[PDB]
Order: sequence, then C-alpha cells, then structure tokens
Amino acid sequence: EVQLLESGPELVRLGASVKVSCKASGYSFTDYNMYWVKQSHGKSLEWIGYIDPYNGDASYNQKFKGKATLTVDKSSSTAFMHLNSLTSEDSAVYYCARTGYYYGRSYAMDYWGQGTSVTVSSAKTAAPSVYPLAPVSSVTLGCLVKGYFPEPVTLTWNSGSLSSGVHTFPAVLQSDLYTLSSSVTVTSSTWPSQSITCNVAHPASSTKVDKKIEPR
Amino acid sequence: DIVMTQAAPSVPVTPGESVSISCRSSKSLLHSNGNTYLYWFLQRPGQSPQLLIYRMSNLASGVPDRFSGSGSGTAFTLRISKVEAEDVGVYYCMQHLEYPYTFGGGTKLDVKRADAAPTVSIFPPSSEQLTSGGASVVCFLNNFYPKDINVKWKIDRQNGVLNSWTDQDSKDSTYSMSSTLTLTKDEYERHNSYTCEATHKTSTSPIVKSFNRNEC
Repeated sequence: EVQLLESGPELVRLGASVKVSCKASGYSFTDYNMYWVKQSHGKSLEWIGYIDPYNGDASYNQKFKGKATLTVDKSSSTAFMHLNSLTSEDSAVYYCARTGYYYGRSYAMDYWGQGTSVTVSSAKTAAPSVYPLAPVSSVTLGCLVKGYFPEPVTLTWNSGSLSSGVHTFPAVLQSDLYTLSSSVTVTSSTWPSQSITCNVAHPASSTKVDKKIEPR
Repeated sequence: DIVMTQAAPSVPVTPGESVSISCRSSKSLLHSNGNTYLYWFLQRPGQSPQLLIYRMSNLASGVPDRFSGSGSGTAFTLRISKVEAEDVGVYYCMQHLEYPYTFGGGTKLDVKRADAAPTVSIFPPSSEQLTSGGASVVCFLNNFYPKDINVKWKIDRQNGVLNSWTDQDSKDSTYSMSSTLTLTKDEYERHNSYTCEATHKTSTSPIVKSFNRNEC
C-alpha cells in the first residue's frame, strides 16, 4: 500500500516562510513525480507544481511561481514544499500526491497524503479551556473546548474507547479564537453508573487535560 | 488556462438510484495519442481526495464498478449508478492536458434518506466556566435530515451565537448541528430562562428544549 506521510500542522507569522514535507513509502520514490496541490477553506483545488525526484527538474503553476519551491531528499524518500513571504491568502491545506507512470502513460495524482494545514496569523498560541457539559431512555453528554489557537485539537471520551454515538463538531472562529464542541450519546443506564471523561489535547500549547462529566 | 466547469454545486439523490455529475471544459481534452485527459477525484468528508477515474473512462484501483466515465471533447459525465450512503462527498473534475493543470469547482453529493427529526439537548454553562467568568449555553441537534433547519435562541431572541455543522454521515446519511450561545457571566446571571427552539421540515410546532438558571 502506497503511503504519503506529510508534516504536521504549522502556525506561521506573516511574511515568514514554511517548509512542509512529504515522506513516501510502498514504492520507489525516485520513479514518480510528486505533485503538490493547494486546497482553500472553500474546498477548491489548485495545482501548484510538480517535482521529478530523479533529475530534480520541477514545473510550476504561474500563480504560484516565486512563492513555492519544490525539493527532494532521496536518502529519506521525502519531497518538500517551501513557501516564502506568507500572507493570509496562503492560509490553507496543502497536499502532496504521487503521479503514476507506467509503459508510457501517466496516472495523475493517484495517491494523496493526508495534507498539511497552514495558518498564517500574528496571533499567539492560546491554550484551550475545557468544560464538562452535564445535562440539566438515552442521555447525551458534552465537552466544550473554548478559546484555543491555532488548529487543531484531538478529542476522545474514554481514552478513545467510547467512539460510537459521538459527534465532534468542526471548530469555528470567534474574535480570532477557535471553539470546539463534541457530544456523546449513551443509554440512561450507563450514566452516571459508569464514569466517562473527555480527553482533549492541544499540541501547539502542549496541553492535554481530562474532564469527567459530573452531575449537577 | 483551461477552465473546468461543474454547473451543479449539489445533487440530491435517494440511495439505489443513479446520478450523473457533469463537467465541461473550455477546450477539447482530446490528445493526439487517442486518450482524453479528463480526471475525476472524490473527497470524502474529513478525508483526503482520492483518484476515481483517470483519463476520462478508466477506473482507478479499487474503485467500485458502479462508477463510470464518459464524454466527448467538451462535455464529460461521471455516472454513479446505484448510489450508496458512503458515496457522500465532493466530486471534482480535473484536466491533465495542458499547463497549468486545473480543477473544477466540485459537486457535493448528498444522499436523500428518509426525513429524520433532530434530537435536541440543551446544556447550561459548566461551573468551571462561571468561575473564570463567561457563560456558554450549548445546544446540540443531532442526526437529522434534511440539512435545512433553523435554530432560534429565546432568553426572556438575541445574538452572539456560534453554529457548527457536521458533514453528512457516511453510514446513516444524517446531519448534526451544534449551536452555542456565548454570553458573559454578568449577562447570563441577569436573565433566567434559556430555550433552544428548532424549526425543521419534520415538525408540527418547533422542537423546544429549555431550562431555567435557578431550578437545578
């Protein structure tokens, strides 16, 4: 199975630069061109350019000419994308993706990495404050992750064991700060007869905390 | 630049029936070598894009037989026969003929399941949040269909509301929304009742979930 593993999320100051990486496995890295794609928050897709890991020649999109630079490391089977002088319009998700080539024909972007979210902002990393959401047949519980920056944050309930009946909602901004929300639904005979907490981890601020849902 | 156009932004489809996603290009994608360099990609919710069809009519590895690709030189069609619940996502077309490579706007596929009423649960602000000032009133509306639904906040109708939707679920084809009334400790403790009115197509009168500040 072909695997493309990309760099983690990044927070970059305005005007600064970032270098995202894409480590390939499951095939000979130098045999195929690595494409790069920008996806904006409106989920629209743009082709940035590609790099031939062998000779190292790279073709670029005219719009991203001068902003993107593609390189490669054969010793670690990794493609890299450098983006300089970043602005708010550069805040997006960037994908790398292999393009197959067999017997004279091409297979464009046949396998994609998980993507790398880039955030361009002057704001500083703020730690989240998590709050247990207790209620006032089946009872729903909640966990509120409010006031953190930047994305992302991981959320589980019983250390990942309780996965079914969970709705973890996308983060939304409010005055330059993210708010995350999640709700778990279980039978009335399970709570509060059985304990259930909330595992929230914010790596950018290095914060991992647990909040048991307590009755009011 | 070649401009790819997908006119329909969304197509409502009941499971078991066929769908056609259209894509037109500003120029013929027919190459002298006989192939047509049109590409279909799929992006499932929360996932990376995946190759669906390469060069107009060829299915990528593992792609269900239900999918097929056709077209002339300008007009192209992705026929998805017998839609399943896991076909939900955005379908993009892409031309691979000329530089720079360009993508369509994308067509969101929504599965038309049986209408489901929202399960509403309201949650008073946690004690931990009131201690540090500020009070968030959280309201969940889970597993409903269609997506169209209005959420109203009656205190004694105000603003400062932060809404968030999940994508259509891959399994049960439903939607979920998390509405959060963000208030201050001084504004919260000044008023008493807090209701979460929800108006949906599957509803006589709206669904109401409420509480009062000093009752429990």
